[PDB]
Amino acid sequence: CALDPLSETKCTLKSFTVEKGIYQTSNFRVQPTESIVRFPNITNLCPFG
Amino acid sequence: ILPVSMTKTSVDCTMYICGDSTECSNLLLQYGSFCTQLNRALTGIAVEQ
Repeated sequence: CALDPLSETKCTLKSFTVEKGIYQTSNFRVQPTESIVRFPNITNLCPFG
Repeated sequence: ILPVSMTKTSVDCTMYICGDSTECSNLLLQYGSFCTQLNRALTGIAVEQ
């Protein structure tokens, strides 16, 4: 069930031979990459100077 | 005036009902085959249009 896409098509059904047609065999999602996003800037500096 | 068809639609039950959470999907299989039935019914409706 993870060799060829034809094998996955066979595995979605229960037949060793498949005729002409199109079948949804799996659903895919774009896995997000490793990155983050920022925060608003500092309003002022430290009250220590 | 006579309608002939509506917009074809398909719902991935697993992604819609769980989302990114892999554990929620790993718990869905206790229900057995509801997702397959829903997807098959939606596909049959879509090809009918």
